[PDB]
Amino acid sequence: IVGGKVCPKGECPWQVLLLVNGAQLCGGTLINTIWVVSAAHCFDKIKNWRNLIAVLGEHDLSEHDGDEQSRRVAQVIIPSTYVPGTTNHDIALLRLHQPVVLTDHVVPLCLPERTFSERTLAFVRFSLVSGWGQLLDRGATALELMVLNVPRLMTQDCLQQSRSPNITEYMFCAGYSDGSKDSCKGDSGGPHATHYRGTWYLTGIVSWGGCATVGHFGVYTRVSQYIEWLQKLMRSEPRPGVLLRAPFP
Amino acid sequence: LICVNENGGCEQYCSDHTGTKRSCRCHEGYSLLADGVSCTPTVEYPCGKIPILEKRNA
Ligand SMILES: CCCCC(=O)NCc1cccc(-n2ncc(-c3cc4cnccc4[nH]3)c2O)c1
Ligand SMILES: [Ca+2]
Ligand SMILES: [Cl-]
Ligand SMILES: [Cl-]
Ligand SMILES: [Cl-]
Repeated sequence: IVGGKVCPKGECPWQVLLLVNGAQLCGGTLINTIWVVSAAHCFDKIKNWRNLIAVLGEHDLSEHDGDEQSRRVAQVIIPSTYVPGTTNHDIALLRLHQPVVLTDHVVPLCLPERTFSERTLAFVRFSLVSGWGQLLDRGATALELMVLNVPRLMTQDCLQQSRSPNITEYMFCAGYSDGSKDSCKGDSGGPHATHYRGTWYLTGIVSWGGCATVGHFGVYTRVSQYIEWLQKLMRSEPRPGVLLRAPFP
Repeated sequence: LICVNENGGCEQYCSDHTGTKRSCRCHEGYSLLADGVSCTPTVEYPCGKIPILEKRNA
């Protein structure tokens, strides 16, 4: 996160840290006690699928304060329509090996109904993006969880205001064109969270494309397109082998 | 009332029905109040709420 602030400890309680062999991989979002939403692209180069770890209740990476909860990732589910190394359909559903325990510091973000998301949430100007990503383009990553308020753009406006992947119906633009404020490498898979009438909802996933590049906006996976897909999967029995490609729609 | 407008007055989820009918709904871990629009938590840690902040104003 570029041009943000530290998310006060416990104020981003749905934020997930993904690790591979103890190394920072990506962000994620807790939506239930055993389910995490991330970005497909995070898994492009994964060799040993069995060394994936999800951490909840994380804040300061430099220390252990006992609010942290680590779980093995039992399943990584990606849509059939996702092509590695690309941007479209940049979403993943992760099944934890064991549920996390809900606490003051560990809480899921509401996965909204599609209709609600499309009709209402999609028109809430500002939303929050978070992670332990790069604080600057070509810079070091954050030790403390960062958060950033970003405005959402209608895709037409995004295109107009911008000055190379298409912006598809499975995506949306959010942020600023002045290169001051953005999500960045290391943030991918993290939440784009939208407030409505006292409650927070999952509207976006930090995807990819540099960061805080003048004339460009941040690109986010449009979660609304995937609600039904996610819901169906969450009702499904686990399958052997970590990686699962599931048909989309 | 219609769901597309003002969220049908619903705090959360909204369903249009046959006629001048509307039904509001609430996410798991919430229940719908008698006003037919409002949602109240039924659990300790409902989704999309920040405990330290909820407490901060409790
Ligand atoms: C091409 C890359 C090398 C191939 C490779 O390693 N693929 C697997 C992988 C696994 C985990 C993370 C990444 N990864 N690389 C770049 C970005 C990224 C840039 C960016 C800008 N703005 C916002 C978010 C952003 N995210 C990113 O998330 C790739
Ligand atoms: Ca810590
Ligand atoms: Cl575990
Ligand atoms: Cl099944
Ligand atoms: Cl495997």
